[PDB]
Amino acid sequence: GASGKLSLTDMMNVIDDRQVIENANLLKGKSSTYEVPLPQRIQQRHDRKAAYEISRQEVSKWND
Amino acid sequence: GGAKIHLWDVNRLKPVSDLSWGADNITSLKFNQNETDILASTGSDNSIVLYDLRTNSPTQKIVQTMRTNAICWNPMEAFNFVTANEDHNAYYYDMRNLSRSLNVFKDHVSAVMDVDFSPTGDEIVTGSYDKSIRIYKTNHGHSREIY
Amino acid sequence: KGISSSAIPYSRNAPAWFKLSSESVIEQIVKYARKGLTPSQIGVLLRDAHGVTQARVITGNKIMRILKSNGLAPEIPEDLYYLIKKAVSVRKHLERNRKDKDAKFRLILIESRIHRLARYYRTVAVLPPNWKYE
Amino acid sequence: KKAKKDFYRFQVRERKKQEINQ
Amino acid sequence: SSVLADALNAINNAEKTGKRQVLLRPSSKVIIKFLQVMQKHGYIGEFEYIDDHRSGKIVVQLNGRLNKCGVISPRFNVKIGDIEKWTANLLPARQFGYVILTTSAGIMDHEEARRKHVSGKILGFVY
Amino acid sequence: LVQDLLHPTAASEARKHKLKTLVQGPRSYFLDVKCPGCLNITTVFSHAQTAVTCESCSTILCTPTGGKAKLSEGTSFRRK
Amino acid sequence: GFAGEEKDSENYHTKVKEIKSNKSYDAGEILASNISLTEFGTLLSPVKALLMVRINLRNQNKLSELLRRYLLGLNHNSDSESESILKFCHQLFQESEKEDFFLVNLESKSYTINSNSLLLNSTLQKFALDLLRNVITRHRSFLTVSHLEGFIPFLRDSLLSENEGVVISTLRILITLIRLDFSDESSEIFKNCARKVLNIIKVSPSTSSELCQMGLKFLSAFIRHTDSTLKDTALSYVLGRVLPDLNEPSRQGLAFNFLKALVSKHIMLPELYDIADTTREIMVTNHSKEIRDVSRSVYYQFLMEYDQSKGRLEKQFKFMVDNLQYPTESGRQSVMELINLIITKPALLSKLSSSFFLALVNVSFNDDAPRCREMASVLISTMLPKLENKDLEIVEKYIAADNASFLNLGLRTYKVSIGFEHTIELDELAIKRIRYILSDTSVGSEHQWDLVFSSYMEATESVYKHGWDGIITCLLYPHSWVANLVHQLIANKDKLEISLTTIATRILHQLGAPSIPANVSIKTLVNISILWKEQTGEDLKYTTAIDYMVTRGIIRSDEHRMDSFMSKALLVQVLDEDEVIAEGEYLETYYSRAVDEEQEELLEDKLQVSDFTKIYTAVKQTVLERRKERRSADKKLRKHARSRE
Amino acid sequence: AKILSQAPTELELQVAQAFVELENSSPELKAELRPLQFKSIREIDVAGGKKALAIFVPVPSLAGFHKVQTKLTRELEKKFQDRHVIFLAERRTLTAVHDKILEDLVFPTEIVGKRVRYLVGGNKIQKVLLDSKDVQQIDYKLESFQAVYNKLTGKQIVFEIPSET
RNA sequence: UAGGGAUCGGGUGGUGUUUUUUUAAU
RNA sequence: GCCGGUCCGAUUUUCGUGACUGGCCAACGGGGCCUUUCCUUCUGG
Ligand SMILES: [Zn+2]
Repeated sequence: GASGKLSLTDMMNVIDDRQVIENANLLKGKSSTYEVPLPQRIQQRHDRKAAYEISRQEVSKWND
Repeated sequence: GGAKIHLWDVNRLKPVSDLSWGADNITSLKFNQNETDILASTGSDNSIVLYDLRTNSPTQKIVQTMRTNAICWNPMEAFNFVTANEDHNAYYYDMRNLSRSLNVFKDHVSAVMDVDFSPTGDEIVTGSYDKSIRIYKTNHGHSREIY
Repeated sequence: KGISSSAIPYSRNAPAWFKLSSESVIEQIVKYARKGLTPSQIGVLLRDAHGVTQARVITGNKIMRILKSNGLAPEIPEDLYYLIKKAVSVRKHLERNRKDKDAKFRLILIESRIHRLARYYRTVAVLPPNWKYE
Repeated sequence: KKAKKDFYRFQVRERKKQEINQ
Repeated sequence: SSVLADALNAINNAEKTGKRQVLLRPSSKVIIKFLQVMQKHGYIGEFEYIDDHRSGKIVVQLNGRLNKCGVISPRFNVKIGDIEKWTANLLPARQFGYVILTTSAGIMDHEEARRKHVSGKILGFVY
Repeated sequence: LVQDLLHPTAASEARKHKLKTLVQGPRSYFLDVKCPGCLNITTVFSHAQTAVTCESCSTILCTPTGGKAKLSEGTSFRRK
Repeated sequence: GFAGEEKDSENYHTKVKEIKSNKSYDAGEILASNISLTEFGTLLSPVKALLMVRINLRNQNKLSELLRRYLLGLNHNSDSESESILKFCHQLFQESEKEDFFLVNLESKSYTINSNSLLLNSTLQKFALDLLRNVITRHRSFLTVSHLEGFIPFLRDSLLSENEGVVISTLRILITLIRLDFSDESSEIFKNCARKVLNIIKVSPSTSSELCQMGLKFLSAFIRHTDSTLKDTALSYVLGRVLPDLNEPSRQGLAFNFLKALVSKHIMLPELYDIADTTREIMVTNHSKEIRDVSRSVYYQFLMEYDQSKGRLEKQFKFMVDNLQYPTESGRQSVMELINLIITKPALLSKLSSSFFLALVNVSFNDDAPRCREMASVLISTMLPKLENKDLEIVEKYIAADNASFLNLGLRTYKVSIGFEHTIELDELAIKRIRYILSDTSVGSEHQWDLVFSSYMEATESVYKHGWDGIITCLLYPHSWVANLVHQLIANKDKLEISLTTIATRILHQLGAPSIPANVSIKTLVNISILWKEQTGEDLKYTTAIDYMVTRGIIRSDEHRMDSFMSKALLVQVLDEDEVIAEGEYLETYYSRAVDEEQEELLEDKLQVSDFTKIYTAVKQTVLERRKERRSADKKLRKHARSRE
Repeated sequence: AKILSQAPTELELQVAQAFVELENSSPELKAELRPLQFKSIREIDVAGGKKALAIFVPVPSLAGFHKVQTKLTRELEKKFQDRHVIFLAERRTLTAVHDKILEDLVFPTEIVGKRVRYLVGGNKIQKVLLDSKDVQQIDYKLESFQAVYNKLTGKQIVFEIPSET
């Protein structure tokens, strides 16, 4: 609860301040992913764009 | 179609699915004649929408300059349709490239109230808001003749 | 007849490229009023001095009520005073040379158009009645 | 630029006050 | 003039000409509820009240079904035992067409007026 | 010739009069001008109706005309 | 009818009584009208009399709401809890399942055929729903085999009717009845309706409908409670069907219950991995309450109960590790609870606890503290669970890895090998000596410059709360008390040090100057009053009274009034500082008036002190009046109205 | 810190901390946000999953919130992510309050059309439609706008932009 | 009942010749 | 409706039921409270 800001961006820096194999454990825990979803109409617009792509891919069977 | 398009089957009293873009009414619909799981519709936002029941979702939407009255698919191309709207010319769209109406049949004087393809796949019947019907061929773009 | 008028837009708020406060406009319009300028001239000099649309949009109310609130009210309204000024000017010109029969016609018309508005102002009672153009 | 010598209540009070004084 | 009479004259002579979408500039909520009940009877299509602050305009996408609308400029009291006389004097038949009256719910036609068992004054007829 | 009497083409609404459209509105824009004497900025109406003058150095900005007012040949403007 | 249409109409407004409360009517009414002989029939009969003619979906849905009110009334009722009216549920089942040449004619409009040749089926569907909800409310009383063995043919008949509302009730009833045991007839019925719900998933092109969702709950019940499961490939198909529906809402509780059901029931499927990935991303990134919770439940159940390999077991772990850096406050809370479950129930803990403590320290250094307190609790659980080696590497990282390094070491020592803790405390005492030195003096100089860092200071205050080393730290803490949060922590530490362990006069002078030039201010006032009551004793008491006189903003004023009312030989060693209370004889003014009246509630010496204070105030007023009369200003005495207005 | 202190809670103290942390990042807010004045903020669930926080301003100071809207929205949008922040004023009437909280709900400005169309069944539908400005940003938060306006007055209002979308 | 061309007065936009450029104008 | 728990029996996990518990979620309704902010104008004495 005692929240001092400290202006620090030191995740990898706090990992890289010791002896060997601690950086090996820190590399063993490293993904850096899973961003935030977009709002509802933009997610709907993008997946109905994808639906349009697969529907044109479907009727290109009938194209010949 | 109504306030928004609904999809029923005859084993339920309630609508199975609801498939609009936004809260906008839909004047007419039509299914295919083959590749049956997709369909098209027209709403009074002057808009043509397509839908695909395999993805169970709308899929594309164009907006013309006047309201489309009646759409009709081709029973031999399966990806072409005609579109009859209040400006006095029945457009003829290709589905998988909806940027260009690949034909426009341009002989009436009033609103183009309905169109349909013949099942031979090349003649268009149309019937206008003015007291006349016309028959077109697909490959020309003007009127063959008139009743 | 013909139409030629302003077209006040659909929005009803300060147009958001505004970079100026609200009471500063009030200070500007009471400054021009203490300079002695008529409300329509306040409106055009406020359209062009700093980018307001008009005072009913940018401030809380119109310039007539804000000048009555700041204590610089006019004793007679704008159109009444301007028709009186036009009437006395054309009367002075006709008394300079009485042969101007078109000015006689226009003086009769301005007298009619000012007695119509005087009838409206007396029947709404915003000037004190007995006021009947001298 | 083109102010009026009339038409305001406080200005016509000043004018009638000048006429009352001298 | 009378805004309701001029509005109904606008859609009447536009139908007589044979257009489809009719603009109708001076609008009011009486005209809104008027042609709302006539679109309940399906005598026009849908319509739209574009709202600008001064008066609001009306655009109606009528199809073909009107032949004469209109109003009656003396809006007098009409009893329940007199709307049958007024239908016989205004319309070409009994059930062919309607006549809408202003009443204590307000823009009912004469079928709904005899259903709800109220009445009032006559403001317009449509058939 | 034959258009929808609802929302028409934007080219058509910019074509016709500012009173005859559906929702009437302005076609005059407010523009900010850089006073070339002392390089500050001030706002000015398009159809300016008055010779507006800078507050720093009251040289001139736009001589009024019937329609748009002519900016006075040293001034640099931007629409806003 | 007419009153209902006038109520639901728009153009009737101006009343409070026309909001109508129309269904608590019957909710209260059938608590008394449940004679269940005739009057319930007179409930049901005009519903049929209005239902035979015509209806809309409007009147249909409000009628279904009314019958829902009837059913909650019967569950709230206590007249039928033993089998007397199951006769009537059976009764409702049994009641559900040339010539005109002279004839004159007016009224040319014909009869619309739509009246009842369906709508009898509408009656059948809706009081079938009513009676099946009646049976599902009598499940609250009893579940007797021989009283609804005679019901189960009507139940399978109404299931095979498929008119949506009866299916919604009958799938719930079979969910409750799957715990029981009828005969081979029930074995056939249960396998038949399992095939039925597989058929409705096959035909309904969405599983985010209420029927498909509740049917998925029924498939969960059929998996959980039977002797005979069926069709590995078909359950693989229905799970591949539910898989892409996981994103968009109205799918949540029932399908996730089905997920939890079969992942508990242990079957190995290739599609469970895909739904595990999507439900992990849902658990982190969801935005609705408790849906992230139930997805965390099913993801933890899969991640523990099932058998992955080294690649998945590494990648999901680092997914959690960097999912800790998610920007929300609640998805972070859910991944904190996931690490909490992993911690509470290891060799994987030995492999992961170092980087877990590092990432939870980064989450402590992250945003606004509702995640940092949870990170502190999780790190406390991890450090308590660590055996030796994780704590050794953690102490190495706290002693090696500026201001963030010092704060991390201080918080690590505050959480948790007492000899290694003593060596770390020696390093911390060196850091606290190098930190708490002249920074408080420069801070007091800044306060004097006002009324003419602190991260290491709060870390040292926390470390002194954690731990003649105590004497040297008490001198350093007295120096540190000698910005507002730092002074608050220092006043708490000074009270604790004076409790645990002139010099006390100098500490009282520093505390009085700190309180002069909020809850910690109240605690400091309590500590100063305790020090003065425990008390150059008379000189220190006189200096305390003079400091109270110079004190008597709003918080310190209320504390000064409370200290004066608590401090005041009744008046011999008391008559020193009643002049401020005599001078005190807008909410701060109200609190000061209440405290002044309380102090005046709390004899001859009192009249003497009152006379002395009134005479001193009268002499001051006389001196001010004489100075005004000899120096005679009005602008400064009148401009307060223009400043306030 | 600088809120009205009649009923504080955690998220409004967090966004006041976001304000004073913008004050800690000092060299642009040259005492302009010192006349800030809240009345109440409130989170509201929408149909898009996420939430919209409505911050109220007592409206002699809605013109005080003048050039600070864009910068503080892009500050607290990276600070307290995935919400939607909207300022509103508050108080023959109350339709004026409705469309005034609409006009200050969308933006400081930029609504250009109110349309209402009436279908043949009886369903009214009321569209409001913006003009053309910053559409590539305002397209994201369009469902939250109609969601919170429906939550704040019960009127069913659908938002639209005169473009292809 | 509706449509089109031309002209006069005003305004907007275009972009060629008449025009011209540090005297003002437009 | 979701979930955790005191239990009985099997267990050194987990399930059957009967009790009983709380943490929370939606639908109902009941009692208040805030939307008459704190400050100026009645028909007559
Ligand atoms: Zn300049």
